[PDB]
Amino acid sequence: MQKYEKLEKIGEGTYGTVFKAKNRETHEIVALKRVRLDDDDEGVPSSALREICLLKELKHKNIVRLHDVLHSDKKLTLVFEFCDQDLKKYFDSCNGDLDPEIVKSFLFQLLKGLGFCHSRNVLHRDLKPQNLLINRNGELKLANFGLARAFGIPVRCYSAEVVTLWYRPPDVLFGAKLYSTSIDMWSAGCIFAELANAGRPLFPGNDVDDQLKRIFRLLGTPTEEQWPSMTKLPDYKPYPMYPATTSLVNVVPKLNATGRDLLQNLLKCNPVQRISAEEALQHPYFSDFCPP
Amino acid sequence: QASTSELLRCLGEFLCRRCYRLKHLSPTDPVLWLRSVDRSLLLQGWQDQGFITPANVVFLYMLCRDVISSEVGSDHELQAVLLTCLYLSYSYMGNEISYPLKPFLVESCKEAFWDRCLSVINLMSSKMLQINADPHYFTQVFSDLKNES
Ligand SMILES: CC[C@H](CO)Nc1nc(NCc2ccccc2)c2ncn(C(C)C)c2n1
Repeated sequence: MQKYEKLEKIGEGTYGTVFKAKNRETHEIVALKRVRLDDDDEGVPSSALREICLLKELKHKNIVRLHDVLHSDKKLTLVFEFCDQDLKKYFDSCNGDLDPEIVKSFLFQLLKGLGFCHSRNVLHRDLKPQNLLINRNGELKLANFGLARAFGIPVRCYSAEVVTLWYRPPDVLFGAKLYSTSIDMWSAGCIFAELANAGRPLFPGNDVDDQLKRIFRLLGTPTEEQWPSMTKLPDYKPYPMYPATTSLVNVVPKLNATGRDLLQNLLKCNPVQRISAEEALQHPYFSDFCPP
Repeated sequence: QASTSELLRCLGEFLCRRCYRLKHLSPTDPVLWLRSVDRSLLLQGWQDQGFITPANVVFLYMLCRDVISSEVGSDHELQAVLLTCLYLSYSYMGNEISYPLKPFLVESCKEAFWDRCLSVINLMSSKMLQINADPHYFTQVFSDLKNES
């Protein structure tokens, strides 16, 4: 813009370029998301307008804060708070070795931000480390709402082509057209496991089939009794029955019994069985903690 | 009166009543402009299915009732405004991540379209969420749309 001095390029987002900038009047450091409006990449403004609409209504310390939107030229500039790094880069800086208390802090803050979105009827649908911003304060912020949507209005279906593959729940992998807040709860469980280990994705599948196998191989294959509507989903196919007796101990070594119990509650295959963000924050894993 | 065609007619009849200066506007004109966009997006492969559903028409009406001035001076202007509201409904409620600008743009001035987009979001972002989060508000808007016939 003309109110802002560009200091450097942070990277590319889902629909624009991200810069670190300084407000020439208040001297505050901000982040700018710039979006070209004279496209040859035709649909990009659409996701930006959606992000603006949602973030205007999502004001919470653990959700990245949109301050302003400027329209100045052939571009839309969104002005956000600046954050120092994303969780993916943070994993590289600390050799994927988080202290257990930072593991707890990051999950807690993620669940607070996600709880706030869910209670305001918004699904994020792109929960992954790169969409989590970290401050030197140690504050964590949910960012990048370009794939997010409001929910509640009667709808035929939602898109099943949501969430990066590694973070997508089994029901959506089986092609579920209707999902709730549960979709983001699975992804948060996936992140929890990265935090509580060595910062590598728990389920790095190469495609939908591989992804489902990875999940079932660790967690066990759900039975009809645990998940009666599983066989009725649009892209259901029979999987092998892997036992539910596989230990999580070595998969998340930073976690105690209480931590492993919360993880298993997030990583339920049946979305109806998945713990809500509100209930996860009441979990004994967070009972002796800092903020409240 | 929960059919898509019926509600679209209700919206067309509402727009004719709202825009009193437009003496030669047919209530079928808005219906035609909306259907054309949805059909073109389908045929050109931007979407798998049509966006114009009963609930999305209620959503669009909720935007139009607050955004569209009684003082609109031309049919062309109405179309530009309505298509702005439609494009924001696609961006907010649609199942694809992006929709292109071309079917929605009827003005020579692109920058007036983006300015109107931001002005509408500034006015409506709260209600756009509320109509999802509050089923009684949705029902009230759907009832109002019906009573426009
Ligand atoms: C573009 C890549 C990076 C992905 O997290 N995005 C990013 N990264 C941000 N900060 C982390 C970072 C800073 C510098 C280099 C690399 C990462 C950041 N701060 C505010 N915002 C948005 C919400 C405008 C930020 N966006």
